Amino acid sequence: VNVPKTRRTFCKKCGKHQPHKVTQYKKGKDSLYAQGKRRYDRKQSGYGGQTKPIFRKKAKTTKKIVLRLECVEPNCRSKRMLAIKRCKHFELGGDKKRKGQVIQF
Amino acid sequence: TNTKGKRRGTRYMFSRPFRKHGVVPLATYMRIYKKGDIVDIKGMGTVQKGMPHKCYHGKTGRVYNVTQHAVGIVVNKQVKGKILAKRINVRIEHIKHSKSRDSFLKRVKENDQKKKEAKEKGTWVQLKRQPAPPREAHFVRTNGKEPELLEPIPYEFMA
Amino acid sequence: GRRPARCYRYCKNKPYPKSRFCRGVPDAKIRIFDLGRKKAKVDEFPLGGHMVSDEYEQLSSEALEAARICANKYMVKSCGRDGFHMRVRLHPFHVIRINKMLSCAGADRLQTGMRGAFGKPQGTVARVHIGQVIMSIRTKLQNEEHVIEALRRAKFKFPGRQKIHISKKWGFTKFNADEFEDMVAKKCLIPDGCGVKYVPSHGPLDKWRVLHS
Amino acid sequence: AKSKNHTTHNQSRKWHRNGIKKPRSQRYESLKGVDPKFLRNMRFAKKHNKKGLKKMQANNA
RNA sequence: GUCUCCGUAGUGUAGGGUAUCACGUUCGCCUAACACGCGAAAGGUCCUCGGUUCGAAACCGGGCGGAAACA
RNA sequence: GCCCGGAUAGCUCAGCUGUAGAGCAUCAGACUUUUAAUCUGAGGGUCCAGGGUUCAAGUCCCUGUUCGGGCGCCA
RNA sequence: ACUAAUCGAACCAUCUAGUAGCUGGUUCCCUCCGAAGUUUCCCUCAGGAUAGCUGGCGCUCUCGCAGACCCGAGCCACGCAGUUUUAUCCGGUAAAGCGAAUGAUUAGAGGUCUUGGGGCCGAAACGAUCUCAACCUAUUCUCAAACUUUAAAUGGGUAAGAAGCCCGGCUCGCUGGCGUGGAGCCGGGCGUGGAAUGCGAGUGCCUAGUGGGCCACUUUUGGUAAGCAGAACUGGCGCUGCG
RNA sequence: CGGCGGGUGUUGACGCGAUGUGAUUUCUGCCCAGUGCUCUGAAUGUCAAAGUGAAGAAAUUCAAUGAAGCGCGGGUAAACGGCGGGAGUAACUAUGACUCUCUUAAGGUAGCCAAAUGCCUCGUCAUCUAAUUAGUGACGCGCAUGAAGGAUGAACGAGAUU
RNA sequence: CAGGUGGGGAGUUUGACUGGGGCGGUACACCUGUCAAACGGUAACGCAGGUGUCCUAAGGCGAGCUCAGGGAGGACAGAAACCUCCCGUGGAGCAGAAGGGCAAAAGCUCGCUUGAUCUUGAUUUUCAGUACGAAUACAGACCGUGAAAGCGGGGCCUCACGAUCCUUCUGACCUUUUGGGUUUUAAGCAGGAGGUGUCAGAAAAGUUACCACAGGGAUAACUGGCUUGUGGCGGCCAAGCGUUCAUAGCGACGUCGCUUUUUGAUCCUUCGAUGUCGGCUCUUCCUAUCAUUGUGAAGCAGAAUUCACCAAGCGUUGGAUUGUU
RNA sequence: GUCUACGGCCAUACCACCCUGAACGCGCCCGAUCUCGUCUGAUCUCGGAAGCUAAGCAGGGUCGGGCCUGGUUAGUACUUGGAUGGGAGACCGCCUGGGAAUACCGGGUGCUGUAGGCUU
Ligand SMILES: [Mg+2]
Ligand SMILES: [Mg+2]
Ligand SMILES: [Mg+2]
Ligand SMILES: [Mg+2]
Ligand SMILES: [Mg+2]
Ligand SMILES: [Mg+2]
Ligand SMILES: [Mg+2]
Ligand SMILES: [Mg+2]
Ligand SMILES: [Mg+2]
Ligand SMILES: [Mg+2]
Ligand SMILES: [Mg+2]
Ligand SMILES: [Mg+2]
Ligand SMILES: [Mg+2]
Ligand SMILES: [Mg+2]
Ligand SMILES: [Mg+2]
Ligand SMILES: [Mg+2]
Ligand SMILES: [Mg+2]
Ligand SMILES: [Mg+2]
Ligand SMILES: [Mg+2]
Ligand SMILES: [Mg+2]
Ligand SMILES: [Mg+2]
Ligand SMILES: [Mg+2]
Ligand SMILES: [Mg+2]
Ligand SMILES: [Mg+2]
Ligand SMILES: [Mg+2]
Ligand SMILES: [Mg+2]
Ligand SMILES: [Mg+2]
Ligand SMILES: [Mg+2]
Ligand SMILES: [Mg+2]
Ligand SMILES: [Mg+2]
Ligand SMILES: [Mg+2]
Ligand SMILES: [Mg+2]
Ligand SMILES: [Mg+2]
Ligand SMILES: [Mg+2]
Ligand SMILES: [Mg+2]
Ligand SMILES: [Mg+2]
Ligand SMILES: [Mg+2]
Ligand SMILES: [Mg+2]
Ligand SMILES: [Zn+2]
Repeated sequence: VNVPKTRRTFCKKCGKHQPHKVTQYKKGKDSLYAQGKRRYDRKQSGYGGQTKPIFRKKAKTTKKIVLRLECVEPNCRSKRMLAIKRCKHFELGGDKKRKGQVIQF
Repeated sequence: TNTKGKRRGTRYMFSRPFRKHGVVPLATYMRIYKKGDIVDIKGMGTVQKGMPHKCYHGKTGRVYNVTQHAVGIVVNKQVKGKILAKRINVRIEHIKHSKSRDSFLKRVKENDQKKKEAKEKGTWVQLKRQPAPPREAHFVRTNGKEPELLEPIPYEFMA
Repeated sequence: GRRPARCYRYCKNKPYPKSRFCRGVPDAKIRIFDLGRKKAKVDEFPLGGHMVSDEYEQLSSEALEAARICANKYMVKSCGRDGFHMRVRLHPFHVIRINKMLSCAGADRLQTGMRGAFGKPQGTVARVHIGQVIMSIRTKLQNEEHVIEALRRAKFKFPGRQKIHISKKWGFTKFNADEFEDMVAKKCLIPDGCGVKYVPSHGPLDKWRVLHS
Repeated sequence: AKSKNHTTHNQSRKWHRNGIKKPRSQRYESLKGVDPKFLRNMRFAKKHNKKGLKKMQANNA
C-alpha cells in the first residue's frame, strides 16, 4: 500500500486535529535488563540446555504495519501508533496514481 | 461442514420481490415507532446497514429503544431447549408495524363501546367471541326442481 | 464397457443436467429425434400414434436410439420412406455417474474403496413419468395397424411397461381431429410447417384483415 | 476408527422433558441499552419530578 | 481399467491472420562425360465430429487410433 | 535480525565522475586457384531498478530485487 | 553371539504399592425417581472440560379444607401448555413454467440483408433468380440440486387485556415555530376477568451417569448395490417383560 | 573420577596403531562439482571472553582490535560416492568414427550378463526331452551389470543347480 | 573461565482426520451457491468454487454523467481505431470466489479531503449465550465534505485472521523502586505491534525382520454373511449372416435375469489366536452333460458332426516344465 | 372539468402509433451584459417575451403489446395424518383434511393528499 508522509489527524495532547508527520515504526533493540530478559538469562545460565520454547513454526508472511505519527506543533511533539492491515509491500509517500494514462511499453 | 457466515442461505431471503427493486419508498421511513409497539422484522436487502440476522427474519418483536435511524427490538429466539429474549438494533427499512396487535386494539375499543352502551341501556350482550358453532337447522327448498343426478364418468386414456 | 441398464433403471437421484458444474459429459447416443417426411404439411398425416410409459423410470439414450432405429426401419418397410413422420419426445438430459473400480486382483494399489466415491459422468438417460409420451408417429389413416406394429416392435428396446395409444388429436397438433378441419375452414387455425398456428380473436385488426382476404 | 459425526436425534425430547419455557415476562422491563442521551434526560426528569408536588396535589384536590 | 502425451506432404517433421525444412520424386544450373554441389517445382481438407469468436490445424467439448506411466 | 559480496550485449569477463570495452555467437567483406583456418567491419548492452552526493556516476551513498557467505535465535 | 537353562544390555535388593485416558473384578434386602451416546472447546478421535438429559434437598405461593349427623347457599385461583380456533405476518420446498428472464434443447414454416457455401445458360447490372447457410419473426418437442414469473400442504413468529382502556395534572438539562414532540411521574374512573380445551404454578442449591449407539415409516445424499456409509422428523430398542 | 596415572611398551617405522579388499593370474577406466579428509595464508569476510579507547556521576553504552573454527584457495576417489541428456553429422535406410552443447564435475572404459543382479519375461535363438516356466550355449540401449573390486582358473567344499 | 568441534555418549520427540493404516488429500481456521425436505439448525475424504491478499484510493463527502450490446451513418477504416444520432431494466461495472444489492445508483469522471482519527459502555453473529474476529445502533470529542438537509468513525453486504508469558513503542509535569532525599535505572497502569495456518495458540527427525508392553474384533490380512459393479451362465426383440431364407445353426442395436466356482465393495463375527498357499490321500454332493443310456432337430444320403430334451447311474487318465492354482 | 408546485402508493400509471387541446399554466422559443459553465450559451447559469402548440404535457383511440384482476385449467398436480391396502419391484389406489401453476377465455387501463390558478 501507499500512505502519504503527512496526515491531519487527532492529537490526544492537543485535543484537536493537527498535522502529523508519518514514519514507519520499527522495533527497538532489546534492553538486556528488562525483567523478562533477566529472568531468561538466569534460567539459561548453568546446565539444562534450552529452558524456554523456540517458536520455529512460522506461518504468517506479512506483518501489521505500524505508523509512527508525530504532531508537528512545536510545543507538542506527541507521538502515536496507528496500525493498518497486513500488506506485503508498503511504501511511505510514494508517487500517486493517475487514471487516464497509458501503460508504458 | 456448513460455514458460519452471517448471510449464508439468504439468497432468496434478502432478495427483492419481482419487479420491486430500486429506490425504497419513503413511507417506510415516514412510519412512526414508539416504545412498546409490535413490529415484524422483515429484512430487505437494498439496505445493507442495520440488517437483522437471518434468524430474526419473519419474527415479531416489541420496540424498546428508538434512535435516529433504527429501533431496538426485544424478539424471542429459540435456542435448543430454551427461548431467550434478544435485543437487536434494526434500521427501520427492515421492520414494519404488526397488524396482529391492531386487530386486538380494535376489538378492545369496540368491546368498551359495547359495554358502555349495555350499561347505559340495560341490555346484556355477549362480549367474548366464540368458536364457529355447529350450523343450525334449516330448510332447503327444491324450488320445483329435482336435484340433478350425478354419476361417475367412464375412464379414458387422454394421452 | 457400459453397465447393464438395470443399474440405472430407477430415478434415484435429483436431476443432473450437463451444465457448468457437470463438465466432461460424453455425448448422447441419440442425436436425431425426427425422421420420415418431417416437411409434410399438417393435413397430410392426420393420424397420430403414441408410445406411453406406465413406469416412472429412466430410459437410456442408447435405448432411445435403438427404439428409434427399429421403428424407423419398420415404418419404412411397411409404409415407404415418405409415408410417415416420427418424433422422439424424450431427450436424455440426465447424466448418470460411475464410480470406476480397478477390475484386477489388487486392493492396496490405490483402489481406495468408497473414499471419494463421487463418480465421473458415464452416459445420459431420459427421466420419464407415468403417462408420458416416449415416441410419436404421424401418418395417414390407412397406416394405423402399421404404426401400432412399429411401436410394438419398439417397445422391446425399453425396460418397463409401455402402452400403444392412438391419439384423438390431429397429427402432431394439440387440437382434436374431430374439430380440426372445421377450425381450419373457419380460419381459427393456419397451417404452418408441420403444425398449425392458433389464431385468437384478439390483436390488431390488420392481422384479421390480412386473413379473410 | 470412524464414528457418527452429528445428529439432533432425541434432542427435541430432551428439550421438552423440562419444557421449553418462555422468558419470564414482568412489569418494568430494564432500561439498559436504551439511548444514553434520552436516558440521562429521563434521570433529570425523575430528579426534578419532586418539584411541582404542591401544584400536583392542589390539582388532585 | 485409469492417467499423461501424440494424431500434420509418401516419411519424419516445426508451426488464430491463408503451412517451414530434409529425405522420397521430377526438372533446371555446372561438366568433355560422371559424381557431387546449387536452385526450382509437385506433394499434408493438418484423426473425426460438434462449439465460441470476423475467421480455428492452433482454443473448448465429445469420440476413435497409437506410445510411455500407473493400475 | 547483524556484519559482508555480487548482479551487465544472445553467453562470458575486465572498466577513470571529463564519451563502455574484449572474446564467443549473427551478417557482410578481406587473404587463398578454392574450401577450411585466419584478419577486418556492422549491429548487439533487462549497465539489476529508484532517489541523492554529485558540473560529471556503469562506478559513490541510501531504498528495494533476487543470488549467496559467516554469525545470532525465550512471544 | 556369549557373559551360571536369563542377553538388541545379566543377576540381587531398594527407590516402589513406579505410571496407566487401557483390560479384569468390585460383597445385603425392599421402596421411590430415572437417563445418555447430542452442543462447544481441547496434540481432541478408546479420554476430559462444558451445556443438555437425572436424582436429592428444599423454599415461595394458589384452590379450598367445612358443617357433631344431615346439609351449596352475570359471578367463581396465582399461573402454565410438544393442542386447536380467530386475526396477523414470515418462507421459495413440492408442484408448475420455458410461445416469461438465465442456462440447455428438437423440428418444420415465413421473410428480407449478408465476407454463407455459391449458381442450372448469369464476367457483362449472379442479364437472371434456383438452392443451401447465417440472421430475424411467429410457432414447435424436451429439461434444471447449485434457473425462475407464479406457487401450495406441513411449518415458524406475534396477539387474543386489569402490567388493559380512558380521563385529567406535574417534571425534563432531551426535542422544539408553537399550549411542539417524546419519556417519566402523580391522581381518578372503568370487572360482562373479553376464544376453545386441559392442567396447580413459581424459584433456588447440590449433583451422579453419559458424551461408541442402533433400528423402523416417511424425506434424503454418496454408491451398481449392500444386513453399506451419511443426514432430517417421530417412535422404538438400548433400559422392556407380556399376546 | 583422579595423580605427567595407565595399555601398546621387556616396543621404535622390516614397529606399533586404524581401515578396505580378499589366494594365484590379469586388469583395476573417467570424475575433486557434492559430502568428508587434509594443506598454505595471500591482502582477506565473520568470529567469545579477557584486554584497549571514548561518553557518562556510575551502573552502563558505544567503538576499535580480530584465537581457533567456518568461509575463500590448493590436494585427495585401493575416501564416501557418481559415471545422464540434447543438436548436427558418412553416397539405400539405419547408426554415428567427427563437431558442439546442458545439469552439475565426468558421462559406464576393459570386461560380464535374463547371471545368486532383467520388471516386461515362461525374453529370442541353438541344444538337451516324446513333451522342459528347469539346465547349458549365444545375443544384449542392461527396469536397475561393471572394475579393491571386474574377469578368469586348477585343487577343495556335510554349499546351490542340471 | 570463554569460543569451536563433538551421535563417542545422554535425554527426549517424531501431530490429527482417515470407509484399517501408509502414500494421496485437508473435508484441521474461514467465505459463497447447493445439499437442506418454503422459519432457523442439519452430516459424509458430498457437489461447484474461493481465502492467508489488494487499495491514499479502490476510504469520506459533493457535483455532473450513463453502462453492456445493437441499428444507421462518416476519408484512409476493414469484424474490431475515432466521430454522430437512435434503441437500450441494466443484458455492464462495483479489486477478488459466488450469491444478494445498486441507474440523475453503490457504476464512470472530476473537486475538496483524511470518519482508515480520540473515547466509554450496549448489542448481533459462532455461542456454553465464553473468548477472538467481524458487525449493528447509539453517546461524548475533534474534523472532512456539501448551499444545505445530511452523510462519514474504512472498502455496498456476506471472508480476508490470533490468548497467557516475554519483548518493543507510545501516553500521563502519573504510581512504586523497601530508613529519608536527588538523579539514572527498573517495575507498573492504558493502548498499538513482534504469533502461534495443528489457526481456543507444545519447543521436536528416522528406523526396527532383534524387538517389547497395555489393549483393540471400536480396526486390516484368511472363512462365513449382505451385494453382484466385475467375472461366469441364460432369456426377450430380430437389423442382419447363413449361395436363396431372420430364427438348421448364429444374433448387431437394445433390454430382462440367474450364480456366488472370479475380483471387488463393506467391516457384522473372531485379535486372553478358528494354524495362513499348493500338492498328496479320501468321501460325499451339485449340474450349467465331456462320454455312456433313451430321445427330438439339421444347411441329418451314409460316415462324421452340430443344436436341444429326460438324465449326475457310471467314468473323466499317464507324463515333461513350474512351489504353484 | 382541468392544470401548476410538492408529493403518497409506484405500469389499472409502462411502451408503440394516431387524433384533439378553450382559458390560465407548463413548455418550446429569443439573447449572452452581468452570475456561472462549456471544444461548442447544445447542456448548465443568467437576462427576456417576437412567435408556437410542431414537440413535451393533458385527454381520447387501437378486435394493440404489457400490466392488474377474474374464469377455465381443476378439486387436477402436489400434500398433513392412516392401514397386516395392491404390486416382485417401479410405483399406484383408498380413508382423513388442505389444495396450486401455464396454455386458453373475459373485464379494467391510475387512485389520491396539501397549497395555488383557469374554466359564466
Ligand atoms: Mg460499512
Ligand atoms: Mg443418490
Ligand atoms: Mg460420537
Ligand atoms: Mg506395579
Ligand atoms: Mg492445543
Ligand atoms: Mg473398551
Ligand atoms: Mg433453498
Ligand atoms: Mg420440480
Ligand atoms: Mg427458458
Ligand atoms: Mg445408517
Ligand atoms: Mg449400553
Ligand atoms: Mg425409556
Ligand atoms: Mg418392550
Ligand atoms: Mg588383510
Ligand atoms: Mg580467523
Ligand atoms: Mg584422479
Ligand atoms: Mg558395456
Ligand atoms: Mg542382462
Ligand atoms: Mg536367476
Ligand atoms: Mg528334470
Ligand atoms: Mg544362460
Ligand atoms: Mg576405481
Ligand atoms: Mg541418541
Ligand atoms: Mg424445514
Ligand atoms: Mg431452512
Ligand atoms: Mg451522485
Ligand atoms: Mg459522533
Ligand atoms: Mg483448535
Ligand atoms: Mg467388527
Ligand atoms: Mg455381467
Ligand atoms: Mg441373407
Ligand atoms: Mg458401521
Ligand atoms: Mg486353537
Ligand atoms: Mg477364541
Ligand atoms: Mg480347529
Ligand atoms: Mg439339466
Ligand atoms: Mg391488450
Ligand atoms: Mg388427498
Ligand atoms: Zn499535538
